[PDB]
Amino acid sequence: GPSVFLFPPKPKDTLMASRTPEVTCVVVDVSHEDPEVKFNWYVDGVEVHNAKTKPREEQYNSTYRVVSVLTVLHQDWLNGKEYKCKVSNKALPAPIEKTISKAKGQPREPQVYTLPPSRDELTKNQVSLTCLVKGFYPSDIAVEWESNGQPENNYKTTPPVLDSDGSFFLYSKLTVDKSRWQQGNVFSCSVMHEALHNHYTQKSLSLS
Amino acid sequence: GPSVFLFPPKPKDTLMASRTPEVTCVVVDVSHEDPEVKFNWYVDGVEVHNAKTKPREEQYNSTYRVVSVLTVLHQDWLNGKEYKCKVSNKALPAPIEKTISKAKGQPREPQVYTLPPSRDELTKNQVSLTCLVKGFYPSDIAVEWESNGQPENNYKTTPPVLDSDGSFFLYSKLTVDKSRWQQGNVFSCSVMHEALHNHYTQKSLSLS
Ligand SMILES: *[C@@H]1O[C@H](CO[C@@H]2O[C@@H](C)[C@@H](O)[C@@H](O)[C@@H]2O)[C@@H](O[C@@H]2O[C@H](CO)[C@@H](O[C@@H]3O[C@H](CO[C@H]4O[C@H](CO)[C@@H](O)[C@H](O)[C@@H]4O[C@@H]4O[C@H](CO)[C@@H](O)[C@H](O)[C@H]4NC(C)=O)[C@@H](O)[C@H](O[C@H]4O[C@H](CO)[C@@H](O)[C@H](O)[C@@H]4O[C@@H]4O[C@H](CO)[C@@H](O)[C@H](O)[C@H]4NC(C)=O)[C@@H]3O)[C@H](O)[C@H]2NC(C)=O)[C@H](O)[C@H]1NC(C)=O
Ligand SMILES: *[C@@H]1O[C@H](CO[C@@H]2O[C@@H](C)[C@@H](O)[C@@H](O)[C@@H]2O)[C@@H](O[C@@H]2O[C@H](CO)[C@@H](O[C@@H]3O[C@H](CO[C@H]4O[C@H](CO)[C@@H](O)[C@H](O)[C@@H]4O[C@@H]4O[C@H](CO)[C@@H](O)[C@H](O)[C@H]4NC(C)=O)[C@@H](O)[C@H](O[C@H]4O[C@H](CO)[C@@H](O)[C@H](O)[C@@H]4O[C@@H]4O[C@H](CO)[C@@H](O)[C@H](O)[C@H]4NC(C)=O)[C@@H]3O)[C@H](O)[C@H]2NC(C)=O)[C@H](O)[C@H]1NC(C)=O
Repeated sequence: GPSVFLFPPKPKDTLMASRTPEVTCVVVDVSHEDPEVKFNWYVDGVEVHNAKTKPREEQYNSTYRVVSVLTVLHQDWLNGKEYKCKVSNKALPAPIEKTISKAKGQPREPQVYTLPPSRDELTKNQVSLTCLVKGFYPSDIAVEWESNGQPENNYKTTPPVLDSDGSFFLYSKLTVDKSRWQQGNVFSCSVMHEALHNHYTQKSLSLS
Repeated sequence: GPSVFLFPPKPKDTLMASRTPEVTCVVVDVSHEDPEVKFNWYVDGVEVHNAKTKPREEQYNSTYRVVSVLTVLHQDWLNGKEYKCKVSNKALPAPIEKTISKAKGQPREPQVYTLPPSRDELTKNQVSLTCLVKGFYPSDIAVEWESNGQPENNYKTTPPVLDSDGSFFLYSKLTVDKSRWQQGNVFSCSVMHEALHNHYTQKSLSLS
């Protein structure tokens, strides 16, 4: 019958002042026969009620997808609180309890390195600027590129990868026109991770 | 009832001489009531019979997982042949036909760049060597590191990422002891992709 999924808040929401992080409970596969759903949000076993149950949009396979949203505390998430969402629907012989929390296991500070474009790329219209971030745990992270205190459009970041030591790494590639690089502009890789000081660090990258 | 999945061959198998690439049909969720499964392998509609149906290992949720394996031609896969695997089981009102093939869409040759370690890492026991591969389509690829004609252990590669242009990129990080790099050894990033000459290319990386 019904299958339930459960989602962590975004890394940036748990790390930066005054954002509103959110655990999300998504129930999928309820028919027209038993579509009346109901949630119960518990924070470390203790029941709480500041939840947001979105009304039930239909589907493209004739089921219903109900989404409840539970605002959490940035610090409640960082201190390892469990968030179990209890689901009710007659199509189930018994309610579904799915629980979620931050990755357990020793945290490790990311190491942030910048890499200038390989001398071979320097004959294309655009060039690639590279951020290596490595050594971090848990894998929850946010990486961003800017320049002169303003963000960047044309960058892409790889998912976190398990490294040989059991920590994570990733790369961010920032693509800019060759000229902007030749001209000597300054670009920054901003990283957000819990094991950083103030959850934030920044390494620059420019010509030499 | 039964849900069926379908898997492409490994990128290296379709690109290098004399390997044996394989499409794999994995049926999941069959009970003890209707566990008698049956396959039918078609190559571009035309039925074929050089298939390998593994006998049905049980599970940890009391279902059966049946796996048939179909050897394909390296060139039949590169020329866009469709491989539909037809599945039969009484728990289904009708057989399940899942079809699979190489990514359609114009292929693009990867551009392979090597990046030496950031001058900041040069105070750790080990250093990171970096291979950027970019501009390729379809995302099916194989990247490997070696040194003096022999492979490397301690390297990790990111999944292919969709770039802003609709092509893919990735990075491969090779971790070596600092000394091995200081000493001036030569390391190579080998790339395999269909849009390369002979499906293979290699860029080196050493000290200056
Ligand atoms: C009827 O249709 C619906 C709708 O889906 C689609 O809708 C139509 C329009 C088409 O597009 C169709 O393609 C399709 O029908 C179907 O509902 C789907 O049901 C499947 C389950 O079979 C669910 O798959 C799961 O996906 C989650 C992750 O999903 C996130 O990312 C998806 C994209 O990759 C995205 O589609 C989802 O919306 C969701 O997106 C996130 O949403 C939140 C919202 O708050 C957001 O904050 C996030 O940022 C956002 N992320 C983004 C943007 O992508 C995945 O985790 C599940 O994988 C686990 O479970 C699988 C078992 O089903 C198992 O195979 C995997 O290996 C994996 O295993 C898990 O492993 C972890 C540890 O790593 C463990 O903790 C877990 O317990 C374990 N799971 C197990 C085994 O229990 C899973 O693959 C889809 O979410 C869902 N689609 C949507 C959009 O809701 C439905 O199937 C159709 N009916 C039928 C035919 O049956
Ligand atoms: C009973 O148990 C079985 C076995 O699970 C095991 O035991 C249970 C108890 C749990 O503890 C599990 O955690 C444990 O693993 C369960 O069977 C599972 O069923 C789910 C579906 O609900 C399947 O999930 C799918 O996973 C595929 C890819 O799976 C590969 O990689 C997995 C790890 O990443 C690995 O677990 C799989 O074995 C498989 O491994 C591959 O194997 C081949 C063999 O040749 C090998 O070559 C590969 O190298 C290897 N790969 C890796 C990485 O190791 C995933 O693609 C599926 O996602 C699609 O479907 C989802 C719906 O569930 C949906 O959410 C996704 O969006 C996605 O939808 C697809 O989207 C694509 C485009 O992106 C589109 O083209 C497709 O059409 C569309 N799919 C369709 C058809 O709609 C999916 O998540 C697991 O394969 C399967 N587990 C195993 C081990 O087979 C079962 O759930 C249990 N019973 C129940 C119901 O409770």
